[PDB]
Amino acid sequence: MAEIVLDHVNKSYPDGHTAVRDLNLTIADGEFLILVGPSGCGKTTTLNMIAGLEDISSGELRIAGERVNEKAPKDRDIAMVFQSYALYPHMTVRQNIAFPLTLAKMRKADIAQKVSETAKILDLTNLLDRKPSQLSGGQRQRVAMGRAIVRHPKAFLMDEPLSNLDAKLRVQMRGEIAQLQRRLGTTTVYVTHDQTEAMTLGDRVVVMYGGIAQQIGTPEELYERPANLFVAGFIGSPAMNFFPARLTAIGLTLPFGEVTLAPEVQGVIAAHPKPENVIVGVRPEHIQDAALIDAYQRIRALTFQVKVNLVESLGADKYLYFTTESPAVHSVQLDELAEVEGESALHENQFVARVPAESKVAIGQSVELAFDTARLAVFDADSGANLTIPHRA
Amino acid sequence: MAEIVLDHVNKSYPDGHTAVRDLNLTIADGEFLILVGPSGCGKTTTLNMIAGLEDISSGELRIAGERVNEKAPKDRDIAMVFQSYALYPHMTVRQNIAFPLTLAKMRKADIAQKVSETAKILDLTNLLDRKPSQLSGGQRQRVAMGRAIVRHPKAFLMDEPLSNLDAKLRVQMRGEIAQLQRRLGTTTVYVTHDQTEAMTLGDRVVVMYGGIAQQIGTPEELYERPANLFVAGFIGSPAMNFFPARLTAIGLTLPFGEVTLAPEVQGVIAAHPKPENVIVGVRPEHIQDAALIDAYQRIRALTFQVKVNLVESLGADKYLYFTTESPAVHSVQLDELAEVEGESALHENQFVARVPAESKVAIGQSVELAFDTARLAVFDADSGANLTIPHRA
Amino acid sequence: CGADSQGLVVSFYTPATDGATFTAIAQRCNQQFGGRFTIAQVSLPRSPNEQRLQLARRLTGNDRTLDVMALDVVWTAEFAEAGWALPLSDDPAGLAENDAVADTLPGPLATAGWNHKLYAAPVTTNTQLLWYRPDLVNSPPTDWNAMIAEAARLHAAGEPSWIAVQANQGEGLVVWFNTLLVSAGGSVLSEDGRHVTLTDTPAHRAATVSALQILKSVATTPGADPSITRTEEGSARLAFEQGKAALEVNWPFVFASMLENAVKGGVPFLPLNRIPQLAGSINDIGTFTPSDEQFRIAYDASQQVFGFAPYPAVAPGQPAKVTIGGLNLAVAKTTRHRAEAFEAVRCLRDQHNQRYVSLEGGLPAVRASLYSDPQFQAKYPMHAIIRQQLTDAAVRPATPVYQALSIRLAAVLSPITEIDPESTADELAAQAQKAIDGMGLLP
Amino acid sequence: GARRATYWAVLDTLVVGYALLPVLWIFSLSLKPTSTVKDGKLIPSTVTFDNYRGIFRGDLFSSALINSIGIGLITTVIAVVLGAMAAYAVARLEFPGKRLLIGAALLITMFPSISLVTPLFNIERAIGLFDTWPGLILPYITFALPLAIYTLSAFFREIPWDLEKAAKMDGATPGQAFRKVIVPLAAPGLVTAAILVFIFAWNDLLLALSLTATKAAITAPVAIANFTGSSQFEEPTGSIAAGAIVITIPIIVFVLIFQRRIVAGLTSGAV
Amino acid sequence: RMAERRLAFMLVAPAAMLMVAVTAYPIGYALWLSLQRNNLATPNDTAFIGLGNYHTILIDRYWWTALAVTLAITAVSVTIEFVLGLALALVMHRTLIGKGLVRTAVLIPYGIVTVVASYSWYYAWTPGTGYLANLLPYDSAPLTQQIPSLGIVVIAEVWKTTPFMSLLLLAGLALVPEDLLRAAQVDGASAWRRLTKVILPMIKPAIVVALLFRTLDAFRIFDNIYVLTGGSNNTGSVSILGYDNLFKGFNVGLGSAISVLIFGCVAVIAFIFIKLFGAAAPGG
Ligand SMILES: OC[C@H]1O[C@H](O[C@H]2O[C@H](CO)[C@@H](O)[C@H](O)[C@H]2O)[C@H](O)[C@@H](O)[C@@H]1O
Repeated sequence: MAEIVLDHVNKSYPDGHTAVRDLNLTIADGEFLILVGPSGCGKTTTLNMIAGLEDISSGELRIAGERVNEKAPKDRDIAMVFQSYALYPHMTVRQNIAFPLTLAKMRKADIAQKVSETAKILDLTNLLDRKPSQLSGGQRQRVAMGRAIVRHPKAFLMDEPLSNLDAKLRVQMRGEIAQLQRRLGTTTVYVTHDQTEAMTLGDRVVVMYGGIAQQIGTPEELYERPANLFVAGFIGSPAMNFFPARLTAIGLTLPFGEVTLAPEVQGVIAAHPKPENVIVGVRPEHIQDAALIDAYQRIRALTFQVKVNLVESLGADKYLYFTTESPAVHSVQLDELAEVEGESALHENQFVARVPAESKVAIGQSVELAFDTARLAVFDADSGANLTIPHRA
Repeated sequence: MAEIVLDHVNKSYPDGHTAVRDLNLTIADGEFLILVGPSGCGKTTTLNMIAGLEDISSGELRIAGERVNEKAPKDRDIAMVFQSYALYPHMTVRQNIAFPLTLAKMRKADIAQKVSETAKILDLTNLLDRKPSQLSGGQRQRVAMGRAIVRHPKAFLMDEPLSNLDAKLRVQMRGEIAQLQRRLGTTTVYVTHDQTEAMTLGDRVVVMYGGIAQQIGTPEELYERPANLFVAGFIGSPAMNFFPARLTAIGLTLPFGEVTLAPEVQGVIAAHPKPENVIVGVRPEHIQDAALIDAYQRIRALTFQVKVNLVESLGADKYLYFTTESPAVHSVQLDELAEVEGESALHENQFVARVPAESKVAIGQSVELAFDTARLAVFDADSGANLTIPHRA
Repeated sequence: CGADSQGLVVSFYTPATDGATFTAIAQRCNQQFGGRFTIAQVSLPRSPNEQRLQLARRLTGNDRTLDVMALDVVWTAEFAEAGWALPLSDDPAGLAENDAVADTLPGPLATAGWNHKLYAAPVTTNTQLLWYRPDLVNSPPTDWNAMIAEAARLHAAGEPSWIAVQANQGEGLVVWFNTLLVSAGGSVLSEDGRHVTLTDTPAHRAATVSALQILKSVATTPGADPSITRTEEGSARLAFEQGKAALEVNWPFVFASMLENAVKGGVPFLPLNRIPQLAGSINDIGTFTPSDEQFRIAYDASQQVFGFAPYPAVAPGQPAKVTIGGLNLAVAKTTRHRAEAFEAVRCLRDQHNQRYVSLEGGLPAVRASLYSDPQFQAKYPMHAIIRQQLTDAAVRPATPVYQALSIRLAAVLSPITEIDPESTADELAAQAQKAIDGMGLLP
Repeated sequence: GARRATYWAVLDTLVVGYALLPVLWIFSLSLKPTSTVKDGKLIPSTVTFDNYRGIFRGDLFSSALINSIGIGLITTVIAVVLGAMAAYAVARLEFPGKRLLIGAALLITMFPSISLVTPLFNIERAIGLFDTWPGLILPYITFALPLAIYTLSAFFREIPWDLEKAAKMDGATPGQAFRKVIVPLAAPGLVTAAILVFIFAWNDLLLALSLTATKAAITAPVAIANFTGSSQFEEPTGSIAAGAIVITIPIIVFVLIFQRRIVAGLTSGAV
Repeated sequence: RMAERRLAFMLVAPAAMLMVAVTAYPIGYALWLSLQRNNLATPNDTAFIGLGNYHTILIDRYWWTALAVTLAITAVSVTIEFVLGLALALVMHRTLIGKGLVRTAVLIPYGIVTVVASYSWYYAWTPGTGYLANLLPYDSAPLTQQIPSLGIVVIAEVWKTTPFMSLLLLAGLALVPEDLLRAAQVDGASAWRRLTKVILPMIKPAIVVALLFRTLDAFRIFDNIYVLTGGSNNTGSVSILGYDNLFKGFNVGLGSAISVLIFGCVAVIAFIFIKLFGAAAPGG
């Protein structure tokens, strides 16, 4: 309902673990802003600092200028959904929903009226009199959301409420959450770990890492312009194919020929501090078989030949890992992004290409492909930011 | 490693409940056969029967040609991996995986050596001394793999090993699983439920339903030619879009006209006794936006318009949810599956169009549908089987 | 080690109130035996009403280790009928039935024979005296009303004004009530226990009412002991020796306690520690044991902050009739060494161990000869008063059901402060009748 | 950091005081010299170990601590042995009457011990085991064995039984499984039930007081209940206090040693 | 199926056999003795009476006084023990600086001998030497009056048997996931409505089981009464009654009827707690 102001709020421990360092951001009214980031990068820390369940190290959080650093969570008029469903087994679902209304000392008749309304919004009419044991995981999640909505708080604080269910239920309830929020038009601070969730719903996405919000922008904006290399490797599914090269006055020295760049992008990459090596990134949907594309694309595309070692029918498209002539990418910040999964660089020199399943090139058969050159993701040697964007101020 | 030939295995539960019905299948060697299906469809049931944990009333099964309807699990020399990870907390990692070798009365020296080797296969030599509690869940799965590999059995039973892991973890680990099985050429049974793992690792994917093996074979055969509505729905991301229609001998009477297809399909339909109602199916990947693709292929296609309700931005592709003025998809085989979804009748016949990013269809606007004429299949709502494929007795 | 085999060990069971003296007695007796056997003392609880409980539990449980028991002076008429405490008549040596009556006093001996047959040998006797602080009071009361008058007088002057009597719900209260009742010309039961003679005769009713009125007038008076209804022998003796009281009624064993506890420190109004002539005059185990003149020193010193006098009467005309008490030695029926036990009994009570217990444990001996010795008369100054009080003492009913009657009495007199004479006197009769008939269930 | 720290400090020092005051009190009594023992000074003055000296001089407490310890061990051994063979059968099998059995094992634990002393006395006086170790071990199982059954049945239900099928699937000999995989999964439960039953053995006074006579079978709570002081004429308060301290320190240090197991056992599984 | 059947019928065979032989046999023996004029002093002459041993008890007075004292002690002590044990389990569960220390402190009274504690409380209320007695108005001596002595007994009982109940309650408490407490706090739990609205109705089975233990254990109170007062002055529980009428009156014929009546009444208590309030075993 009301914008949420941040005044250099940080989370640091006297035991040494600093969770947040002086973040400042205002959550617009009604926007479906979503927090995304790796595990323990400060997401839950920020969320519980908002909810007052976590003590703020320093800084000031304001709900449109209201002193809430010392405010009790019961006196902030907020609501939230816990991924553990935070359900009371002893009381029925009707009593579950009515509980915060009961605490509100409202009229029991209008309390039951509001419960009936919000349940019919969620179609839980025959479940309100049941026990959580008598319900399904989706039903329990719906119960949690209904318990969170009836309060009409200043803001919603959701915490991956669909993380622990089936994928189809996940996506359909995700659409339903989008619909419910937009109909209700209230501020919601959604916290999660997957990027696709935000990409399908977020009116704006904020990537979090170790107390640093690397970027504040819209899902399409994060998709088109990775503000750095960490967001490039983290946002997108799968990540864009990474290629190493060194600086060139007309482009980059690609392992498959010389890549030329436009004058404007050449100027902007020159405007950045000159790196010794450049990190090139291209998304698998860009790299396509040249045997099916027109020559009008190839005037700017650098065509080359490549053999494949991984073949599969992945439906309409084929994510095709190929034995390519491209060495491993090296950068001072790429190391901290490498050990995330464990089998890192074992399939290096073999990158993936999202191509339609119509082609029948199998393993051993070298197929000549081509992709646009301007679709590269450029990164500095020390900053790793997208050098197609000038260094801000 | 050794062939596994099933022959009409049958049950007698104390309750009389029917969990199996005349299973016959040769689980070939070197292949990665996958049993996939919903709860209670028999995957775990037949897997225990493979392990001999559940006893038959009648039927036959042979590994290496010899009858195993009575052979003990301690005797058949088969390695099974448990979703509970079945870890002994009192044994260290190397001891935990050496346990079956010590049980098999082998040599301390070669037991320890083979343990070291099988750990190198899973890179567990780094933590061979730890206890199962003080290592992560993926590492517990790795220790399950360690117990699996060592004994070199005649077959593998990797029951839902990826149930508790995460998406990226599970995809990379199932790639590892497939390549390791190929490295060992071991006959496996990957009893799972998710369709991704099912179709990306299966050489002969076997689907189940209430004790009936609907369609048995390569993922591609089921994927293009679903035997009936159960596989058509349970397989697909999303499932094949079902359109009810009225019977026609020169085509099919859709709620929006007649679809002009080749007549031999109508002859195949007429080869059977005439059904009363029929449903038409086309996967979302076949439907495109005619505002982007001309009517070239649509010269034979039955074109009409649908009201879009939701739109999804994916990046490389675009998804739109759209409901038309067509009757609700009602089928006898779909009505048996009605107890699964939970959010029913809100978006019946609301389908999705797998269209690339360049399609910029607006929300709410009624737009025509572009799709190949032959990419739709004919299956009657009465028998549920795909009439595109003839009824073979 | 590993197997410590030895001769017979006759087990001797004496109350804990006088354990350390009978232990030294057993030590002296284990010399006149050589290697035939030894005696081992074992302690019973300090209260009379539970000493019987322990003894009866051991006797009925066939505890084959119980050899010799020192039982109270009111239990013979019960242990004899109940089969326990086998009679003197069947000592396989044939010596106890005449060793018991050799030199015993005529009073205590009458408490052993039940139906003219002896079942125990008297080892000691008792009778209460009046102990006072002669520096505070002068000319001790010699009457209960005078006792209370002196108590009030001392309380008005802000002095120790407790009377320090035994008033718990035990047997020490029934003893006191019996003393008062009989000294007022009454009696609980008839001469033979057959029907309660408490409140049938108007004279008897007047006597019991006067006794109850004295009991109530004490314990409800200015400056009385607050916890008066929880006091017994040890508590009264200690509360006197601390300096909280200036008068007390207690058995003669309090004199040795006075002297010993004063020499060992303790008593503040009698230091007796700054006298180097008393150095080393405490045995290595605790007992006093003066040499021959350390006693004279420590006694002439105490003779001016301590003193005694005969029991206070009820009416100023007639003297008191103090209730007799003591211990008898008997041989349990659950004994296999039924000869060594009868030997150790007669070896425990002789003209040296009696002298020892009376001169270093306060317990009045029972050998009538000792009270005519000059030296014994010089180390036991209350001998004359004890002899006098033992002449006209007032024995207890001595019926098989006695200890079931004393429980009812103590129960209905349990809170002394909550007494009113006229109803409590008429209420005692019903309880005595029930105890005679053995009806109801005791508290 | 600022509020909560001092809040919990001053809140949980109250419970320390609560728990330690009735013990520090008697311990201070036990050190006061026999003269000043009658003043209400909570903190003593010129303490003397004379009371403990008089307690050690003697043999009454050794020959009772030994009896208590021995009877405790001999009771808990057979209690755990006969109770594990039931708890395992009650947590894994489904015989007809299970709920009745567990209800009985729950109720009889807190049996009214007065309903036993009459027939038990009337029996043991007539069979021969009146004052003996078995004469005490036999009634004590009425409280030991139900407690052992209850505790071990609570603990066994927390065993990952699926490991049985696991071992059946990678090994052989269900007996070898029962021997090698669940036995290490069931040793700590026995080690903890033993401590619980042993501790529970000490808190009995009625039976040990009404069925024991002499030094051969008197336990510790009976030994201290009948104590009256070292000497016969000195004030007995300090001596009784010292005797109590000496007779109670062993089980106290035992409980302090095994605190973790104890709190993990009583709170079944939790903490 | 028959296998596990005949396995249970042989594993719970020695346990049940020993339990029967050592519990149900003395109870039947007591019931058969409860019909005779069996006296310890006169063993050879015992006559079958009938019901002449329950008449003389139900019609007596010391029986009802002891029963009433036992019921009052039980009710009051159990209520106070429940309150203190809950307030203590909370501290033992949500403390922050030192938890091992508070756990040790709580266990100290739990493992102590139940008689040395009674000696401590006995010497604390003794005038002159008792630091508690020196606080009351002079010349109080509360160990002589009936009701103050009962109060002292209740205080000792509470102090001794709180830790056991607090641990029993912390058992059912540690299964309350903290996320529920956080959700309540967010929704507006006053930190009291929290307790009375989610925590208590969630740990009801553990509460009822702890109540059953404490009731059946305080109904057999013998030790604190035996040490502090000894049962004199009408402050004697129903156990003191039997222990006196068996060893001081030697009457087995009714010292056993007392035991039978005590068994019947604790069975009534158990029936109440079991039928009503549930009080099921933790195994479910
Ligand atoms: O003189 C010390 C003895 O005093 C008590 O015994 C006397 O008091 C009893 C009732 O108070 C009488 O029954 C008994 O006859 C008296 O001797 C005490 O019970 C004894 O243990 C002491 O030795």
